[PDB]
Amino acid sequence: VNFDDIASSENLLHLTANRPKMPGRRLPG
Amino acid sequence: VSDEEKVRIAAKFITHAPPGEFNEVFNDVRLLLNNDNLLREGAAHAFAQYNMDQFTPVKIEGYDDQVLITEHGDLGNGRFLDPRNKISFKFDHLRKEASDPQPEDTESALKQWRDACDSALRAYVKDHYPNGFCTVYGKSIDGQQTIIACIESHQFQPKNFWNGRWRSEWKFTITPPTAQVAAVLKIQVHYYEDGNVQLVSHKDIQDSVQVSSDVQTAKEFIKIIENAENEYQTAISENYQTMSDTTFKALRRQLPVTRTKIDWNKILS
Amino acid sequence: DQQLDCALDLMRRLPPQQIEKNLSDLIDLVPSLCEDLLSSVDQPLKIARDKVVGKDYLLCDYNRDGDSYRSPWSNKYDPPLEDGAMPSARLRKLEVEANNAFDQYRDLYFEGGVSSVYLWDLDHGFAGVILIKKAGDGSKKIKGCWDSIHVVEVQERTAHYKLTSTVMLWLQTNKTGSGTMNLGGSLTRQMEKDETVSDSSPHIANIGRLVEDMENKIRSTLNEIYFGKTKDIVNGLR
Repeated sequence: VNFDDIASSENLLHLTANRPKMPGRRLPG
Repeated sequence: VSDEEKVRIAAKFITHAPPGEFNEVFNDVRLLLNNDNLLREGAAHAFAQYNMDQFTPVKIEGYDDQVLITEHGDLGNGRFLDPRNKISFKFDHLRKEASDPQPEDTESALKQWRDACDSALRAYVKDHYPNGFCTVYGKSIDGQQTIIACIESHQFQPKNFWNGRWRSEWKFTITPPTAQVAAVLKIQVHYYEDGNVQLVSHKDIQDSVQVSSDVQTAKEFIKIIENAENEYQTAISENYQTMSDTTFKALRRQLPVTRTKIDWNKILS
Repeated sequence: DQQLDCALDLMRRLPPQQIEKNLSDLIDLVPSLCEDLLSSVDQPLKIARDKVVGKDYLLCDYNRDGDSYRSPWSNKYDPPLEDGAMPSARLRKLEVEANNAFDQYRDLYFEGGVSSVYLWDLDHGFAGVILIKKAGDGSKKIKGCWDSIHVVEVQERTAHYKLTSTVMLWLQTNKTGSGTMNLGGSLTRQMEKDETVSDSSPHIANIGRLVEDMENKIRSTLNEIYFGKTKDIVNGLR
C-alpha cells in the first residue's frame, strides 16, 4: 500500500498564525 | 509521549475526519506523526473503520447504482458484500475503489424479505434524498431474523468550503406478529471558510411494527422510516429557528439601546 | 516544515465540539509545537474569580505564565508567581483604562457576561487581546455560549492597527426532537487600518471602534452561516 497515493490537503489559510506573539513565557507543566 | 500513544492519537484524528475531508485529515496526521511505519502498523484499522462508519458509497463497474461500505457488509479479507447485486467485491479503503466483482451466494430464508424491503427502500431513497444510496442486509443475529437498512446521502463542496452527510441505520428484528424497530439517524455538516463550524446531530429511534406479508411489511417499514426521518428533519428545522430567534439574539445585541454605535470618547469619561 | 501548518489545518477540520481535547491531543502528537499551538489555536474562554477585587476575569493563553494566570483587575498571578510576566507601568495604566472601557462595551452590547483586556509590549508599539465571554440563559432548552477573542497589534501622531478577531459560537440542545443537536465552532476575520492618534482619538478609542465594527460584522456573518448556510446544507442532504 502506498501513502503518496492519497492526495492531498493543500492547506487552508490560517489567520491566527500571524497575530502578535508574546514571546518568553513559561510553558505549563 | 510514547510512539504508541502518538499513533493512537493519530488513528483517533483520522477516524474523526469530517465528511468529504478524509484525505486532508489523513495527510495532516501523516506529516505530524512523521513515521510511515508507525502509522501503517498502528493506524491500519483506521481507514476501514472510517469508511464503514461513514457508510461510504462506492461505484462498482458494471452495476448501476452504488453500494454502502458498512460493518454489515464486511466479508473480511478486504472484500465487502453487495446484497442487492448478489456480489462480493474487493475494496481499497485508502483509494476508496471497488474491484474484482464476483457472484456471491446470498441465499437465505431472509432472501425474499431483504429483497422486498430493498426495492421499497430504494424507491423511498430516490424520492426523499437528492443523492441518496441505500443497502439492505438480511441476516440472523442471535438466531433472530433481522433486516438492516442503511441509508447515506452527502454533498461535498470543498471549493465552497463545506461538506455534509446524512446517515441512517434501521434495524427490524422480526418476531411475528410484531417486529422490533431500532434506528440511529445522524447528520453532520462542516463549514470552514475562514473558520470551522460544525452541526453534529443524532437521534435514536425505538419502535415496533405489525409484520405480515413480505410485500406489506416492506410498506410498513418504509412508512415508519419516512415518518421518523421527516419528524427528525422537522425537529432540526425547529431547533434552528429557536436558536436564531431566541438564543443567538439573547447572547449579543445588534446595537446598544441608543441604536447607534458607541461614542468612544464618552465611554472614556 | 510545515508541521505547524498541518496542525492548524487539522484544527480547521476536527469537530469543534472537542476543541479542547483536540488541542491537547495535538500537543501530545507533536510536543515540540507546544508554544506555537498554545498561542495560535483559539480555545473557549474560561472564567476565573479574582478573590481580591471580587470580580470575574477570563483565562486564555495570552494572560498565562507557566500554570498561573494574571488578573486584569489586581494585576496579580494566580497561583502567585515570583517573576510572572507583567506589563510596564505605562502599559499597565493603559490596560486598566482599556478594561474599564471594554467593561462598558460589554455591558452595552452583551448586557451581562464577563470581559478582560490584557496588553503587552512590542518593539514599535504594543499588542493586546480583548476577550468577552457570554453564556446563554438556557431558555427553551437551548444551551448557548459566545466567546470573543480580539487580538490587536499597534505600531506607533498616527498609528497602524491590525486586528485579528475570532468569535466562537456554541449552540446545543437535547430535545427528544431532534435527539442530540450540537451547532458550534468559530469564525475568524482580520482588518487593518491607519488612524490618527490624538486627544479626541486616543488608542483606546481607535481600538474600540475597530473591535465594535469587527464584532458587529461577525455577528451578522454568524447569523448567515449558522442559521442560513448550514441549514441550507441540511435541507439539501436532504
